[PDB]
Amino acid sequence: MNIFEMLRIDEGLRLKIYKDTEGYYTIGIGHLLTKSPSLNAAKSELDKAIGRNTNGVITKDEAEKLFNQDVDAAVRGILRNAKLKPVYDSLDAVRRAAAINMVFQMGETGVAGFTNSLRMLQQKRWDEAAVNLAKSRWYNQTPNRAKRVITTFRTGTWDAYK
Ligand SMILES: [Ar]
Ligand SMILES: [Cl-]
Ligand SMILES: [Cl-]
Repeated sequence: MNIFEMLRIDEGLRLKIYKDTEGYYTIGIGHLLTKSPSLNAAKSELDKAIGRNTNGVITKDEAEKLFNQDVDAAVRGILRNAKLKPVYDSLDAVRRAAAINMVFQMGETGVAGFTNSLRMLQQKRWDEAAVNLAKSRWYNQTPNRAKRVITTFRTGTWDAYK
């Protein structure tokens, strides 16, 4: 397992524009197009992203391309965030994949607000971090996914994804 297979499992793959768990237009592997309620707006942002008139539909390769850019962007975001980087550099490889998953889902911003959890992770207090992580709107809204990521930070293994 790795970061790509992990997010491919949590996000799925859809080749036509769809609405995500929050009702926002998305496509591919969890690639958010816009928070706007306008489908047109979404179609415009997709065309701009792909570089052609897609008419709301993309191929597998194109979805995979957006995905690669999105993961890379997520890592880069972490390394650029002063609150995130130190945590991230302190973790082992498996747990770093968990941190990337969260950033991919909720943004650098969103994750950087889990102050207390971040500090517990930095201290390697796994069980405590796992309990604090679950006290969040994130866990109550997407509990199955949150549980998989949480177990990942807790154990340092990929058992939740096997
Ligand atoms: Ar992080
Ligand atoms: Cl883009
Ligand atoms: Cl879920």
